[PDB]
Amino acid sequence: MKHSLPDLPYDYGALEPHINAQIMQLHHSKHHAAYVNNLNVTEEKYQEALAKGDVTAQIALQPALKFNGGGHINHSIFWTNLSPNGGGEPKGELLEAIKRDFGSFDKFKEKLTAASVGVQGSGWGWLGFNKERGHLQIAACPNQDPLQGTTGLIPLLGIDVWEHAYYLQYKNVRPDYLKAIWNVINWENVTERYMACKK
Amino acid sequence: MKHSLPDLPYDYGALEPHINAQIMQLHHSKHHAAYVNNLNVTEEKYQEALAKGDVTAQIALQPALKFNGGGHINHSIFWTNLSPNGGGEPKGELLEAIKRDFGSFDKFKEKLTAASVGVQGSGWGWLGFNKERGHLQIAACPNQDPLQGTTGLIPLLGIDVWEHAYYLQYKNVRPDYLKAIWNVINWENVTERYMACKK
Amino acid sequence: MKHSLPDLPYDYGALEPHINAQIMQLHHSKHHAAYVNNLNVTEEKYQEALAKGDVTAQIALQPALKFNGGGHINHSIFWTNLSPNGGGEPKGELLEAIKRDFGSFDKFKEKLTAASVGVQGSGWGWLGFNKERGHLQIAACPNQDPLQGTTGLIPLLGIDVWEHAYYLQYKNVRPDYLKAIWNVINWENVTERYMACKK
Amino acid sequence: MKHSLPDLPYDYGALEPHINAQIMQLHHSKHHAAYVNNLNVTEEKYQEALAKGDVTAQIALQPALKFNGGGHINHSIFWTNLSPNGGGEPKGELLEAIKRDFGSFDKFKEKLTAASVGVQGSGWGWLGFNKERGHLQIAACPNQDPLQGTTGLIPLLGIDVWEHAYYLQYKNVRPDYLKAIWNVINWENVTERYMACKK
Ligand SMILES: [K+]
Ligand SMILES: [K+]
Ligand SMILES: [Mn+2]
Ligand SMILES: [Mn+2]
Ligand SMILES: [Mn+2]
Ligand SMILES: [Mn+2]
Repeated sequence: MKHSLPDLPYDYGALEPHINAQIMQLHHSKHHAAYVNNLNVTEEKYQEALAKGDVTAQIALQPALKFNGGGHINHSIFWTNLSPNGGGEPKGELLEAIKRDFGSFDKFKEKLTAASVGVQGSGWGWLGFNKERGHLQIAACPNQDPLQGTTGLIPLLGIDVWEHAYYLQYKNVRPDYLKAIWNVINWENVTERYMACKK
Repeated sequence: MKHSLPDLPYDYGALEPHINAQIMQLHHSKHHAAYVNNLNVTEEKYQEALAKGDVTAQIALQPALKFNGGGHINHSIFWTNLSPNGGGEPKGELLEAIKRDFGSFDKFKEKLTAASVGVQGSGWGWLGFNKERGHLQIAACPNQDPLQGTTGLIPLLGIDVWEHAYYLQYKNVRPDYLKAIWNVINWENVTERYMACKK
Repeated sequence: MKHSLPDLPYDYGALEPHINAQIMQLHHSKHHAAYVNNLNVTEEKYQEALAKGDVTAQIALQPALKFNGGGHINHSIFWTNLSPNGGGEPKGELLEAIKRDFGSFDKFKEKLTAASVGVQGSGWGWLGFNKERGHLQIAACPNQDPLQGTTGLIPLLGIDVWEHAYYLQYKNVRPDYLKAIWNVINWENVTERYMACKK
Repeated sequence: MKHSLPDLPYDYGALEPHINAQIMQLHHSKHHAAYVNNLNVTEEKYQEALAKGDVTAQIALQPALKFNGGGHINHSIFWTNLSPNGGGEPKGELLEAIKRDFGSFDKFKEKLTAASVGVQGSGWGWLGFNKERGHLQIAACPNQDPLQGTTGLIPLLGIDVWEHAYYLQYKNVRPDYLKAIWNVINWENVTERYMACKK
């Protein structure tokens, strides 16, 4: 049942100037930490409700489990999606897949940027893999709703557009934040997630 | 642990002419039976996912668990809500609480009818008890979303307004079904549920 | 401006034995008629609220407009989707697109059936066209939420899985209804809708 | 159709130290301004769709109209709910109503604080008036969903718990922000809104 806050693979200040160290420290050691804590509490509460066949309690716990469970899933992926050695564009089959499904890398960037700017309220923009169709797909998710659990798409790259992800540095200007984050995307990790489901 | 289809406390034809035996037989014997079976299937797979700490699988199973778990809870209460000896008005504290919160016995029926006719698509109308506030409350819920699990209200009386609850007999005229259902309301059961959560 | 109940292009009994005349008569003559009337009522009140800039009233009217407006759109398409001369397979580009996107003509039916059986509560299964992507796509929509208005997909073929669409004839066994409906699909209409949005 | 950004009845720095001037300036001249701009665009788009009977377009515009329309409604109320002359507790009938419905002012504060901390993602906590029942009621709303348009309750006091409402000053600690805002509540305005619907 027991989930843990993952260590960051880099320094809190490693993504500067694109994402400042203070955001990274708050985002990791507080926001994600809170999701992990509450997930462990909720999962424990669910094991009792399940053991006693309390269907009402199982249903009552669903919002907290999706919110905190999704929060843990989403941020865990997010940290691996970023790197001080990031930026540029991918290559190999992923770049080939991107231009097949979206026309171009720059059209892909436009589509995902538009998806992420367009989130009303809190949420996430995702590049996902539709293993059914065998093609890439852009999706947006509200709040902490995780990509795979709610849509079946396999997450490759996630963009957090909760205001806490950018407000201290970029205030309200979400397009400025989205422009900066392209510089820190860990395309090697994105490629690994893509190749992992192409046996 | 394992859930069971409750037996009906009366014959399938006991509520005629208000709800005919054919509806009662398919409603209990087919619809509810499916919910119980699928709930038991869903619960087992959730215990596997919880044991492995698979949050994605837990979140993916949430719609099936709420639908079939809620379906089981809602219909379980519904059968006890009805009686061939039903109809008329409640007595004691229940009726007095109804006149306190709704003005009159007959104003409550209008509101509970209005809530249930107003359901767009499939759902339920509920008379519930707000334990925090200590008064009665009308609510509608979509599909099989159970009252207590999603709103915290204690269910006292439920009206099924899924089309399968009336279509064979009343076709599209949902108000005709709601007029007939008052004749079979088991007010003794409603009062018992009300008295149960009053200290 | 003012919406109208479309006439059926065939007799109420023209789709027997697959869907009997009694369902067709209540579905067109009662259910759809109600949606059109309530849409026209709702539209007028919205024009009043817009004229006064009453945002609260506009937002309060949104559920009734989507339900009745969607109800009108969905059933309007549905009647043209069916024909006594229907059944079999499509021809030309439509069938080739189906085999491109779904593998085979028969794999598509499985998926479209699976999407429509899977609807929890009332709703619709849709074969749609993704103009942006230029490929076919399967989607399900709840209640009367219309395909294009809520997802952007162009509707080609809709399967009504509201219980009133089948319950009188097929009772609870929704798969029996879905097996019968393939015999009356008007593939010429489906192809026309597909060809309409292809430059 | 034409909505306008209301002038603030006070200086951007008038609520310091409880809400700093920079948050107030960003909140009013950017976040609310954006909602007003997009509301006017959406309403204009809706008048064309309504004039032509384009039901699909009307439904497609509903998310933007509720989001930006609600954003305008919510923030307009919010500004009047705050005052440099605010704080303390209400008196007259409102205080009498609060202790009748919630037991105490301090229990009322606890309930609304808990409702506002509990919002998952972006949203609002509200003290509302149920004119039907004639009693006060606490409600939470997601994103910019406005109270009256979505629940029928009349708004009296709104607490914005979007992260942009507090993050620059209190970072993630929403309980600290909620503690501070009690010092700036304009109870005179809250009382006026309550008395306005008690003829
Ligand atoms: K009976
Ligand atoms: K027919
Ligand atoms: Mn985040
Ligand atoms: Mn039922
Ligand atoms: Mn229908
Ligand atoms: Mn705000």
